[PDB]
Amino acid sequence: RIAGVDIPRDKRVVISLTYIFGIGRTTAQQVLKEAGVSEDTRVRDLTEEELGKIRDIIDKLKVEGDLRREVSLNIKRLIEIGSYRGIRHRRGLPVRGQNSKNNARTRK
Amino acid sequence: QYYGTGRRKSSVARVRLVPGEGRIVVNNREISEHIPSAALIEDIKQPLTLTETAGTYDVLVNVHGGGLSGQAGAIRHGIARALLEADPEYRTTLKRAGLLTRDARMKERKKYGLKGARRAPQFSK
Amino acid sequence: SLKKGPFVDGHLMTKIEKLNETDKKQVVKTWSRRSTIFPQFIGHTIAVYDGRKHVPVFISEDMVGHKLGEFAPTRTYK
Amino acid sequence: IRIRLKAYDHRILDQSAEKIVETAKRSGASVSGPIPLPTEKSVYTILRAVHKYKDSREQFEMRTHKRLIDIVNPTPQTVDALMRLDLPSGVDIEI
Amino acid sequence: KGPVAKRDVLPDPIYNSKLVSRLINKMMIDGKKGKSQTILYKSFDIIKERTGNDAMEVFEQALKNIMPVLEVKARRVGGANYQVPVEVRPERRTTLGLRWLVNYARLRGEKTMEERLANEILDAANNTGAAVKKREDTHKMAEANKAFA
Amino acid sequence: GQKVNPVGLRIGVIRDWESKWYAGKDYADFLHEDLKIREYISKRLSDASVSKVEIERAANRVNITIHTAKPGMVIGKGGSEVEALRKALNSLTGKRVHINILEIKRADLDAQLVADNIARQLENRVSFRRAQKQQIQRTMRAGAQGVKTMVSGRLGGADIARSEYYSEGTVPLHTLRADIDYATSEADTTYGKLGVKVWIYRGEVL
Amino acid sequence: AKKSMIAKQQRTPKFKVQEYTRCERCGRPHSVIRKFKLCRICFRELAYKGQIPGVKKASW
RNA sequence: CCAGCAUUCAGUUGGGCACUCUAAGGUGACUGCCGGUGACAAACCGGAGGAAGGUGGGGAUGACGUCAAAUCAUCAUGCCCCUUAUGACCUGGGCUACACACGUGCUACAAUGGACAGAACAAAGGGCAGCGAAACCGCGAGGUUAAGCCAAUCCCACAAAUCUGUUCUCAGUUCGGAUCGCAGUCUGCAACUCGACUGCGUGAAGCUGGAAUCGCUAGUAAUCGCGGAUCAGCAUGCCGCG
Repeated sequence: RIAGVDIPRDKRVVISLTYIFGIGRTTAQQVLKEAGVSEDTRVRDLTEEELGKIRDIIDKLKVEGDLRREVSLNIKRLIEIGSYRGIRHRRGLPVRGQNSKNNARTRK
Repeated sequence: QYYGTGRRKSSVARVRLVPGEGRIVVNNREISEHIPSAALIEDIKQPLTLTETAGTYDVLVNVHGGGLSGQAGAIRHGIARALLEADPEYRTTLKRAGLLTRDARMKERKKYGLKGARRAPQFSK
Repeated sequence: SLKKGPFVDGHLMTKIEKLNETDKKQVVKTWSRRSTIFPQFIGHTIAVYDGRKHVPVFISEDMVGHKLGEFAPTRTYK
Repeated sequence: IRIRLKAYDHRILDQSAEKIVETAKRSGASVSGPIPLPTEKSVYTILRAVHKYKDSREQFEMRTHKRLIDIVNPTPQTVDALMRLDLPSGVDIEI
Repeated sequence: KGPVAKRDVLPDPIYNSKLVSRLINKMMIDGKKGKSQTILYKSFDIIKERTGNDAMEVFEQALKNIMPVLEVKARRVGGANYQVPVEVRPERRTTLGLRWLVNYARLRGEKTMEERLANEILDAANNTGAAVKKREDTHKMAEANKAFA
Repeated sequence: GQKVNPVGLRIGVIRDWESKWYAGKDYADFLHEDLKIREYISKRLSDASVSKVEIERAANRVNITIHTAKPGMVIGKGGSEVEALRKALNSLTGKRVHINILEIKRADLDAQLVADNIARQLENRVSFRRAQKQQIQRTMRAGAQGVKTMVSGRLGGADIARSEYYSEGTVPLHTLRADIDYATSEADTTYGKLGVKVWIYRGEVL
Repeated sequence: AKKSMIAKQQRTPKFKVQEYTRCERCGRPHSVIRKFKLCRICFRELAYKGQIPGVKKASW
């Protein structure tokens, strides 16, 4: 697959492409705005000239590994420079600014 | 040419009966144009159906305020009182079928300390 | 903030321009946790007040975009 | 010509109602009726206890009702009469 | 105290009955008439079609395989857990049939309740059905506990 | 939680206001300038036994009606005492203050001054026994269809504080046609701080 | 801290955000009303002596 | 407010006090009256008329006292205690910590749903350094300038659920929306601890919850939005409204 990980062949055009890491719903709409494929066809049933225009737009964006690097780069950045928000990423506690006596069960 | 007013659940209806054929026009809109759910379409027609007044009077409607079932609910009182003006004979037939009450079930006010005007919030022990 | 520039206090901009003009020198007890970090601050060590002491911290080429309040542990835990 | 009365008490206002109307009628000013208007009112809610008892409230409501006066003709004899009007200050006449 | 009855609204646009509107008052999740009415009139159109009959004669004949004869009330003496046979009023035959309709209808599991309710009625018209045994097991509770009155 | 103060339960329906004007742009700062008036006039004229004050904001005029039951302590010469009043208040307000004084007939029927006389006798070291029953017979012989007095607190004793009735006649707190004067007044004693609740039923309206 | 807390509100603070509310009769924060500049308890006992010209009991 | 009367993109221009509505004064319901009941009394049962029938629905109103129930931290406060400090002022921190239990609240675990589009419908409250239209620009939160409004005139404010199409097809998914990254906007001296809200991404836990418990007699149960106090700023909070 273009992302290196598949889309299911029977879903619609927008939502199958949202399984691509880094690509959500509104990122899919900007691509298909440039593609112009009406967004409701079987993605088992396309042409490659149609899908070659799908490829190079994905080639233009931070999609597969690059978006996996740079946030993990930022995690490795801010922890190793102190930077208290680094410690909240570090210990297993919330980051964005919350209390602590309450639930916070996404991180312990 | 008979006239009436209609009030039910905080909304105002003005009903006047010109001699026509049964067409009901709601502030230059129609019934299905303005009110879906044909349950209420036979319900707004209920004062028209008991007395033999089927295809003989067109209705001008001034719906003001409120929501749809309260709006249409105001008309099904206002149709009656406007058609009370025609003949007071069948008033006794209508009054035994209700339809003249102006239902006093206004939405009650929220108490302080209670959520939904009768609901106590919760309880512990 | 968005477009007013990164916020500094007048005393912070004063002594660091006295620091940058000649030579890097002793640490500075700031009471301005609130202030940002400018790219001129790199290599300047300063003392941030934590609530009960001024903790000395370092500024490098990576600790640039944030404020000074990222380096003030005010709530110690175990 | 637009004159608006807005007060707190229905006893004072209705007593002060014809004080403008009938006296301006004496010089023939063609004054409209004392038209009422909806009451801009307000609700204050305050805990009845000193310290505890958030769920036991003590509501207080402030009502300011108002009635309207319009005059068609100028009639400058009434302008001297409207200037010399002497009322209890709860009504706060404004022209 | 004493007996206190409540009110009800007569008509029906289609299938001009009284008890059908009581079923419209059933499955009214959170105050939605027409959202349940959209479920209802689409169902009976299939019921008129999928079985080539008038849906009224399908409806109450299915109800007769649901409408019970005996309730069971109780009696606690120590820990004996006694039961009481109860004659079901002609009020309660109308009411408790609707509960045993709609609860098991939405619990079966298909695409929409347009399809859940429609095949449930045929499972009570042709009375081989899951909700029909709910009537039957109460008789099995009534047949054992008959001895008391 | 005990009985609601029956003045404010009757204010507006039967009993008129005291503060009377209309709110424009300054309705907070009308009150502060007027609450300083009532604290000033109760300061200097507590000895003069001034009961109640009504205030009119009268378009750069301040009209104060005064209820006392004697002018002879309050006007003095007639010109002497009232000029010291208006000179102080015009300095306190910053604008004109017009002063009029109304005498109260039957001084043993006004709740602000009937309760005040008890607190004078308590600070003069008189026990409650002779206190309340003398006060009630003043009110009953003056004409009153019901009088309820109550002094609550330490009785000059050591610790065990308690409320104490003495009342006669009809006190209809829940007939909404009342005309009931109600006021309280504190008392500074040697063994603490006595409170006095006194309210008088005068007769309802038909 | 009472009379300084009356005084600090009646001074000029370092910034206009550091204005707060205080009722000037029983001076405490936590609900001084903006319209009256009066406190939560001090609204009530002053209402029951014929004062605060508008407010009566509430029932509708 | 708009029926009749034309003019109108439009109650707009006229014009009008009908109707609606506004708010002052009456009026009406009292077991008054009919029948039956018991005693014939009170009162009960039924019927009539009537907008309304048995204290019409609701509010406000809470007897004597109970618990030495609550508040010296609203105030007042006797007594005790403090005083170059237990008083006053400033910065900054903290009241927001978190291995873990508990109440109390919302958003959900979906097909009565999700997504998009169309159509239509409220009540009450608020606005002077206060609301800010329209307009333009930003994907947007908004920015820009700015009419009008001290207000039934102008603005907040285009209500949501609803209805009708389209698409979705039963799975941890087109449900979920936390958690978290980056990019932003506002207010304010200043948003790091410690604000709200968008924009992009990320997409867990959970697929009706054990013993046990809680609310509710008719516009209530649940459900959906909106207004306001409080405030520079901030609500799943509480009032209040349909």
